[PDB]
Amino acid sequence: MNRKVALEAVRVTELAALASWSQMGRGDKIAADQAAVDAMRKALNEVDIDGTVVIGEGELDEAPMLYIGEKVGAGGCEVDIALDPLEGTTITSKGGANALTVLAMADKGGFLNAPDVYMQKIAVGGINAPKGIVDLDDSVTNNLKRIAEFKGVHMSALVVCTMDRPRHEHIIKEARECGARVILINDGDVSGVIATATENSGIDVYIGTGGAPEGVLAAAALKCLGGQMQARLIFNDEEEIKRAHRLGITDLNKKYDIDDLASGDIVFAATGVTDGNMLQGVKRVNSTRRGSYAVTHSVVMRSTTKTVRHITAEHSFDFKEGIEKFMS
Amino acid sequence: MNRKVALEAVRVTELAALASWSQMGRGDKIAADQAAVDAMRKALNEVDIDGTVVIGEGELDEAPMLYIGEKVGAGGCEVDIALDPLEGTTITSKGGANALTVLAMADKGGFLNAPDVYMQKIAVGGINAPKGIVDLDDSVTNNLKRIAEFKGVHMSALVVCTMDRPRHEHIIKEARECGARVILINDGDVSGVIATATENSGIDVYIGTGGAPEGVLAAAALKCLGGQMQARLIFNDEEEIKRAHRLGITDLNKKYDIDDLASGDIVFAATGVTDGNMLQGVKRVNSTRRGSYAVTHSVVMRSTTKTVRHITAEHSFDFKEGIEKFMS
Amino acid sequence: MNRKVALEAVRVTELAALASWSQMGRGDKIAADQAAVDAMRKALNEVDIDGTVVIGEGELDEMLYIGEKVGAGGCEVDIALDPLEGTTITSKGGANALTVLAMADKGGFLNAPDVYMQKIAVGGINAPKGIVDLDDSVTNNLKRIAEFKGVHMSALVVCTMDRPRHEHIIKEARECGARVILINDGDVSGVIATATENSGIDVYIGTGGAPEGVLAAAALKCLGGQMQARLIFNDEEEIKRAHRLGITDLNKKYDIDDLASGDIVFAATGVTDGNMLQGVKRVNSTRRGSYAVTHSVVMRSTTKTVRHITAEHSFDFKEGIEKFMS
Amino acid sequence: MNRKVALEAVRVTELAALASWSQMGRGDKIAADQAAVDAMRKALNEVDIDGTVVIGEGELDEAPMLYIGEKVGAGGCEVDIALDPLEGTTITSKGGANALTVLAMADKGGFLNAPDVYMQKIAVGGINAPKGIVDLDDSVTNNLKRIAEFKGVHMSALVVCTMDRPRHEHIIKEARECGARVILINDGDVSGVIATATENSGIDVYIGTGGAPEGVLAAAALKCLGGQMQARLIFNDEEEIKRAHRLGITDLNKKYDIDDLASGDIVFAATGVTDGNMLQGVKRVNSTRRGSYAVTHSVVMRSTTKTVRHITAEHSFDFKEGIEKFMS
Ligand SMILES: [Mn+2]
Ligand SMILES: [Mn+2]
Ligand SMILES: [Mn+2]
Ligand SMILES: [Mn+2]
Repeated sequence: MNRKVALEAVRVTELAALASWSQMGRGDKIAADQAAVDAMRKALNEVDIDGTVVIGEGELDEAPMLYIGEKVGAGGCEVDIALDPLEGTTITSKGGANALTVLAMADKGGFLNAPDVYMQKIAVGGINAPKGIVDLDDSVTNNLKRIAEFKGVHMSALVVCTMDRPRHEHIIKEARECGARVILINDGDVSGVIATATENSGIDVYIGTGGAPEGVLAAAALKCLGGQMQARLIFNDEEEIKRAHRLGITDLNKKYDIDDLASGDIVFAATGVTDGNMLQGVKRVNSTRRGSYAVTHSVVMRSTTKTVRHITAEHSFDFKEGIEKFMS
Repeated sequence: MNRKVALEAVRVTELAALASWSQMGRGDKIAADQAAVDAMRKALNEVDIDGTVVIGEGELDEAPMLYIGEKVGAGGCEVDIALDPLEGTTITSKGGANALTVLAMADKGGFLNAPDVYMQKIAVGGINAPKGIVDLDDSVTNNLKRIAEFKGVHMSALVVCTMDRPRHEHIIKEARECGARVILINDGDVSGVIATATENSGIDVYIGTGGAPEGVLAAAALKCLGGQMQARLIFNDEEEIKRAHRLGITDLNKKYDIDDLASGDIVFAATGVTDGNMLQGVKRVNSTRRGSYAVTHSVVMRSTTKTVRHITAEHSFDFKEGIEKFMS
Repeated sequence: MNRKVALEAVRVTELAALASWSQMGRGDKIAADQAAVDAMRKALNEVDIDGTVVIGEGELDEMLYIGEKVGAGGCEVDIALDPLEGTTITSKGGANALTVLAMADKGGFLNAPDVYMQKIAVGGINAPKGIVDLDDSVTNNLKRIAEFKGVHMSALVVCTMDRPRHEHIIKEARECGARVILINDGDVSGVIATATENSGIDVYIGTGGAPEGVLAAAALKCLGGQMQARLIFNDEEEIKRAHRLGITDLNKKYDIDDLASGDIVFAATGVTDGNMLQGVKRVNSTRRGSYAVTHSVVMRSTTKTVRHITAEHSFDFKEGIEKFMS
Repeated sequence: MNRKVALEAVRVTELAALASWSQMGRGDKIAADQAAVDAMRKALNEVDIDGTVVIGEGELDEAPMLYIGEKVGAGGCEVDIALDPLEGTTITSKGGANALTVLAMADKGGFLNAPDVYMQKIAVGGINAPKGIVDLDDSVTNNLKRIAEFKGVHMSALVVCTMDRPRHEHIIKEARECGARVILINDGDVSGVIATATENSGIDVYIGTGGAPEGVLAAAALKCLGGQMQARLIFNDEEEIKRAHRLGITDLNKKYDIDDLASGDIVFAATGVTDGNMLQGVKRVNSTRRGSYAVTHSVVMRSTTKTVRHITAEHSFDFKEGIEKFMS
């Protein structure tokens, strides 16, 4: 991968986020998703890569754009691409917290080619966190005890994040019984997982079941930021098992570590759509100095150098014109 | 009011927030409320005021502490006090957004003496916003057209905030049908209303029905920040109408403007408990330079001077002990 | 001291900074100093203390004089004062100009004459007494500081003032491998920077005013760190001042506890941008109109609580700026 | 110019800034300059451009690297390049304020090919400022009266920045006489001119004489941020006139508008070396999640889009190792 594509990825997530923000709070999940997909595809085809979508909007039969296997880019180094044009379509439609646009790139085969199934996840931040600090087969209590010891705090200081779902009741109960503080997000476990390794997020541990593509994207970010994560694909019927087999996955109970989900040279980029526990959302700003503009907040990182860049971008815009001029 | 009480009010809201934070994500709404009430009462009794609670936890037969009429303070200038020890008890218990501790002070009779009933609210920020820019008897569409013209933006740029409740469905649809973006909060319409006059909140208008004491608190802050707000009390049974009558209110459909809710010299102080659209919440911080500490984020403001102060406070704490050492 | 006075102090420094700022870059050192003094005295007299100025603008010509009684009535406090640390700074619009107030219980501050003072300072709550000492070599001081901070010598940033009298310090610190950065003026800011987050300054070594050293020590006692100071006597009459104040060990080395002891409150507000605080700025907004923004810090040694205050003060900049004077 | 080169320019300025920072406060302006030159040339040759140095380190007879005319880059779109490996070598050697590293790119002929001579400069920020607001032949007083009118402030509110030099005494005296506030910098009139269009700089106007290539670099930035500037080359001896003639300039008293200094599509990038009135300098940071790193603060901007990006970058480093490891 050319060093240039890292910083080019942030332009993609910025344009996707502005498109999504034009649909924020319009109550149309589909329109928000479509605005993001359009902008991200358009932006991607200007990046100097020979890219193949390995995680994206879905299979070609269900997704006309950014489908698994689609070729993207203007030509260049060959890369596998893990996309989320809009992480949080419902989030964005309701103006909720933790909506992001996400783009990750790897050398060929770098990402777990994961099906659209659920995935158990446990994640903690810290560059010094050793392999095995978290393990899905151990109890919540033991994982949290090891994490508290590694961070040098009493159990009661720990903030565990999980999604507000019935499937997480037991997690929430056990964590709380062993003394930790457990906070709940409505949607957005990409942001929720990455927040374990984000400065001043207030979140120490993520534990929960969510989308498998979302789990891989989070693992790419954690590979760059430092931390440990374990994941395990869940299968509820024969159709899901068939998706797995179609993507080359046959060990259905495998526990994946970070290196199994995203390996080698990884670039991760994200932009906030709404305010979240990882990134701030797009905002309209006035000024006589430069006129009105939209502000976006992004992060781009790469696993080889561990360099992390936080980017605040000012995009000229006349808010007397309709906001949907931010689309494509 | 002596100028000193303004800055002493932030110490009160800070201690209340740290006590509340020790209960964040513990799933105990009652214990979070009680930690906040205890810390706020203890800190209030060290403020050099002759204070009378006019907005508080409730009536004495239902609230043992910080009840309507309670005398508080170490002695000094006479003030009416509007309190919210924890705005967002459920929020705090679940670690959701927009939880605050709030303390406002006025000269005697400065706050609307309303019963604890629902209140229709409409609020916009801006020092130059004229009286009448918002009116509860006009349609959502006409209010929003006037706001869009005053702010100099297309209707689609406006971000209207309201709570995610069935009672707001009509508002949601109409705003969206006229072209605006409408974002939903799960709770905390104090922060929701104050966000309209808060820099970089990304919220332009609040329209919703919520608690009347919360409406008064938000109006006090807006009196200091600059903005317009109209309220109308709602009565759902004969006992609530009786409450109004015993307090001297017979015009049940009265539209209160910002000056009717909070008049004269007003001091307003608030500290974040969780991250919200007005203030950031408490965080645990490490440093070799000063050791570990909790950071609080507060605001204090005064209507006479319009001076606004944003306070970031570092409170030393050894997080090897239990977090509940932050309780008073 | 009541907890109330801590937060009242910051209002004092903010008002002094706004009045100083009205005179920033006007090339009138005297007018700056007078605007600052007027604002600070008027604000101090509304604070509920029986205050006594023990360190201030020492010559009456330069009205917050040694021994003056200030305050509206309350607990007895000694007041260590600088209405404007950097009169020349503010008048030139140079870096590191501050307004500063420290308070202690009676006798808490060193009673030092208006003489020069050798200083060495480092930040860090865990730094032990003896990490810095004015009789050890610059080299050995820096070796201990590098070890304490866990960095290579070459990473250390030493701050001193750009004066001939610091040539030897500068040479030796660079000889041993450290980076040495120079400030035009403002060794209050320069010393406190050693314990300020993101200042980029690890150590201060230099000679400056004794009052400024006491003020910096008061802040370091709240922020965490170590400092040593020694008074310098060039004239017979400076020695006589010292004798008049009960000092006969002229070569005494003062640790921080000797400079500022007991319960200490320290407050400062930036006038110009510097290595500890940001300076006052003019801001526009449709939302609240125009305002001046001040950046302040207030801290207390007993609790170690530190508050950073960003304050927005309404102002019509179509009117002359000197309406910010008291 | 491809959109990718904009964000690639920042990597160049960041690497030059890190290398300069390793020499900060070492009292060796030659060594600081050489570290910056080496790092900038090595980073530039990885940028996908066909570049020609029009403003650089010097003429080939005096500068072996980054000399006027040198071809640089890895190959790509053709660009003229205006370089300052280290703006403020003496600054950086003393750890003084306002040192920057600077890289700007334009379409061919975009920059004034300026000789190494002094240049009178006057500059003001603001997208609405009209050509003629500043003019070197009007008095300081009349320039300042127009700028006060344009900004809507009393003359006493204005802050004029200039360098502390004898040649500027008349400026300083007249500006103070007409009522403005005049703040002085020891060095760094690239930063000082750009500060006029930087948010919260506190600097309204820059007036003074400095390096001509520095004037062109600042003009490039102002063309992206919005502002007006006028410049005039001045000549002290025959050698300096010859420097002008060698570059095709015989109209020695020409006044250059901002469009004469930098025109067309311009990308401008800069990174702080030391804290200054436009950018913060490099800092050493410790973290209990990421380890130690150096933080750089950069900006990159483009005149066609007016997009401005503020970039905070975290560069992994073990500070137990010698700081000279930042020289690449
Ligand atoms: Mn998606
Ligand atoms: Mn409450
Ligand atoms: Mn002084
Ligand atoms: Mn240079």
